[PDB]
Amino acid sequence: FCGKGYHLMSFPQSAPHGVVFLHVTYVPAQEKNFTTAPAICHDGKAHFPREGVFVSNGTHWFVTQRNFYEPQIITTDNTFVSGNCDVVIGIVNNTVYDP
Amino acid sequence: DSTECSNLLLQYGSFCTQLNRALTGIAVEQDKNTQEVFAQVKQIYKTPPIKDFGGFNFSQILPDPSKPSKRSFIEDLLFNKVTLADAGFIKQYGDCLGDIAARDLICAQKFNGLTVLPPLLTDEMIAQYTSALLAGTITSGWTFGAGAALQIPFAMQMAYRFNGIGVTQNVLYENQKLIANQFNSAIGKIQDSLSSTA
Amino acid sequence: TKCTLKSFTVEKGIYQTSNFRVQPTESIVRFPNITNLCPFGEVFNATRF
Amino acid sequence: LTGTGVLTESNKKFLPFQQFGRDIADTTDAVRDPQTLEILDITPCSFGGVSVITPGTNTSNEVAVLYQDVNCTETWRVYSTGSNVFQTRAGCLIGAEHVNNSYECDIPIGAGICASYQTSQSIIAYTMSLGAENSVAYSNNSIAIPTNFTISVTTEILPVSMTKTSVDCTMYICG
Ligand SMILES: *[C@@H]1O[C@H](CO)[C@@H](O[C@@H]2O[C@H](CO)[C@@H](O)[C@H](O)[C@H]2NC(C)=O)[C@H](O)[C@H]1NC(C)=O
Ligand SMILES: *[C@@H]1O[C@H](CO)[C@@H](O[C@@H]2O[C@H](CO)[C@@H](O)[C@H](O)[C@H]2NC(C)=O)[C@H](O)[C@H]1NC(C)=O
Ligand SMILES: *[C@@H]1O[C@H](CO)[C@@H](O[C@@H]2O[C@H](CO)[C@@H](O)[C@H](O)[C@H]2NC(C)=O)[C@H](O)[C@H]1NC(C)=O
Ligand SMILES: *[C@@H]1O[C@H](CO)[C@@H](O[C@@H]2O[C@H](CO)[C@@H](O)[C@H](O)[C@H]2NC(C)=O)[C@H](O)[C@H]1NC(C)=O
Ligand SMILES: CCCCCCCCCCCCCCCCCC(=O)O
Ligand SMILES: *[C@@H]1O[C@H](CO)[C@@H](O)[C@H](O)[C@H]1NC(C)=O
Ligand SMILES: *[C@@H]1O[C@H](CO)[C@@H](O)[C@H](O)[C@H]1NC(C)=O
Ligand SMILES: *[C@@H]1O[C@H](CO)[C@@H](O)[C@H](O)[C@H]1NC(C)=O
Ligand SMILES: *[C@@H]1O[C@H](CO)[C@@H](O)[C@H](O)[C@H]1NC(C)=O
Ligand SMILES: *[C@@H]1O[C@H](CO)[C@@H](O)[C@H](O)[C@H]1NC(C)=O
Ligand SMILES: *[C@@H]1O[C@H](CO)[C@@H](O)[C@H](O)[C@H]1NC(C)=O
Ligand SMILES: *[C@@H]1O[C@H](CO)[C@@H](O)[C@H](O)[C@H]1NC(C)=O
Repeated sequence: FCGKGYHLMSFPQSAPHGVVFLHVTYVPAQEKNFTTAPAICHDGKAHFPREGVFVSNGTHWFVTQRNFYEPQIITTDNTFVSGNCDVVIGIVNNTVYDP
Repeated sequence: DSTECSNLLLQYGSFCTQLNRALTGIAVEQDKNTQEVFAQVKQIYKTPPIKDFGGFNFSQILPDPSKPSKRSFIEDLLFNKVTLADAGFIKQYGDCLGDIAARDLICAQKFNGLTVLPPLLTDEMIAQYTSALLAGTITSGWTFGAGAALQIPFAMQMAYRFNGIGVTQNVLYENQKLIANQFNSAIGKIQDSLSSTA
Repeated sequence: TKCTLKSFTVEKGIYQTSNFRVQPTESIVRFPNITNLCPFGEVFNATRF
Repeated sequence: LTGTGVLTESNKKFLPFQQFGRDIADTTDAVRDPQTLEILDITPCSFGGVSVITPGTNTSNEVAVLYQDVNCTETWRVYSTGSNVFQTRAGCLIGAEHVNNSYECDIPIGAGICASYQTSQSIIAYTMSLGAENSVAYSNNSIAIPTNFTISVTTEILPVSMTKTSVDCTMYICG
């Protein structure tokens, strides 16, 4: 509706018998393939990310925001638990650091 | 086919020029409408040969290769439910000749100056655009509409959507099979509603 | 304007009336200065048609 | 009864008191020959749309003609035949050469055919390209996360007003 991409702001400009909008948008540019998981088992309990997504740089797992790669350590303050992990599909074992 | 009437019409004036201007504007507007609706993505995305979408079945909205026009199963029904006139824009003088004009309506419309122009986009090409959109929204989600497509597992995409409607992403994972079965049954119900008589 | 609206009352606003007319004052005629009279007699009053 | 058209044998059967025949409109679509007592079908001779494909004429004076309702693949109903003939679902295209390549639409001929001026320049007819092909490396255990962003500014032009007009109807009609 307001330009192509994630809209930040717009600036109106006047033209004869019309108007012109300058749609400022946020377009992600460089993407990297990653390995992901919907959750992780820590002590038989499934951990899901709150406002984030799990990714792996290889031998280690992190959690980051979807629209930008800002990897972070997985912690209880950064994830929420819901039940065991015999029902989820694609879950992977890992440690959840407790600050 | 009258010289006298034509030479009189030349005097009566040129209103037919503006009539044709209006009709041409209408036709160009129709082409623009089709482009605006379907041609929202220039990158044509192909569905991956592997179809592990977390149990979701999109084999009934995605194209079927074994047809002259690569079209889905729920588009063939729609096409067969709307009956265009002659489904063709070439009616030769020979076919209309021989007392078939008063019988066929198109021949009558065409002996009297009225013609139907063909659209700039074929049905197969529109289907290609739609298939690209489906592949993009399946493999990448809503990212392909903001720039370059970013692959994501379908289950996690649905989890993001659930978070969008104010439902925790755990609900989807803990009930993935049930949701997939519901979706597949609902997509079969559309076929029943369309392949039936209505 | 009142005649145009076919009413004796005009609500507040701005209305477009007839373009500015100027009525002509004179009435001229310009024919070639010819004094000879057409051959009516030779055409209508001639023997031997 | 004067007229203009093609005359052909007809399967229509006319009663003794019937001489002419008419169609949905008021138009003599049939007639009986007084000398031979045989029915004839009158068909208008003019039939088929004609469309002209031309560049600006400040760039080139050669054009291509699209004859709708003509199937050259079958004395075609054309004004002038040419060396380059291409058949399209819209109709026969004359004056343009088919190229197997696909570009963006410069001139929207019809179904999926667009013309252009290229290359000794000449007119070409090609199937329009929907866009670049692409494939998403989808997997159940793979995601793509942007590592950088681009700030893009785009312009959207929207008409807001139209010229206001007033007519003095007694100065246009009468003066
Ligand atoms: C991840 O951890 C789970 C346990 O939290 C593992 O599942 C157990 O594996 C042991 C050893 O094979 C079995 O004796 C248990 O019966 C399993 N329990 C359940 C609930 O599955 C699982 O194997 C681990 N994943 C990997 C890849 O090693
Ligand atoms: C994946 O990330 C881990 C970090 O979690 C990387 O291991 C670290 O590498 C840095 C750079 O040399 C070291 O300073 C750290 O000490 C390493 N971690 C630890 C715990 O010591 C790892 O190299 C990354 N792998 C890839 C393929 O990028
Ligand atoms: C998606 O649904 C279609 C139909 O709803 C499934 O197609 C069926 O496939 C089986 C063989 O596995 C056939 O016996 C049926 O006759 C098919 N039904 C059709 C074509 O209507 C398809 O298998 C489903 N996809 C998956 C992955 O199971
Ligand atoms: C929630 O709704 C689902 C269906 O929408 C229920 O699943 C059905 O359960 C009945 C038995 O109660 C089965 O016969 C059906 O086959 C199930 N349908 C599907 C699609 O799986 C479910 O039981 C309901 N309750 C809960 C707690 O989930
Ligand atoms: C003799 C050649 C004169 C030609 C002048 C140009 C024609 C102008 C019209 C003149 C028509 C005259 C016809 C007679 C007028 C009526 C007389 C009558 O009714 O008694
Ligand atoms: C991800 O990997 C596939 C092949 O596995 C490759 O074709 C694709 O370009 C990669 N994507 C990115 C963003 O590097
Ligand atoms: C993903 O698919 C592969 C096969 O391509 C399968 O081996 C694997 O178990 C699947 N993993 C998940 C989490 O679905
Ligand atoms: C011309 O008219 C006069 C009277 O107006 C008449 O006496 C004379 O005979 C006419 N000329 C001829 C040739 O008849
Ligand atoms: C004259 O017309 C009749 C039909 O009215 C026809 O049968 C006959 O053959 C015609 N004769 C000639 C010589 O044309
Ligand atoms: C259009 O015509 C003008 C006037 O003759 C000329 O200067 C200009 O070069 C022409 N443009 C093209 C593209 O030929
Ligand atoms: C044109 O006629 C040929 C046969 O001469 C036929 O095979 C082809 O389908 C026709 N094409 C169209 C567009 O009518
Ligand atoms: C173009 O395609 C036609 C068939 O449609 C073929 O006969 C011709 O050789 C092709 N030419 C090139 C240059 O590919």
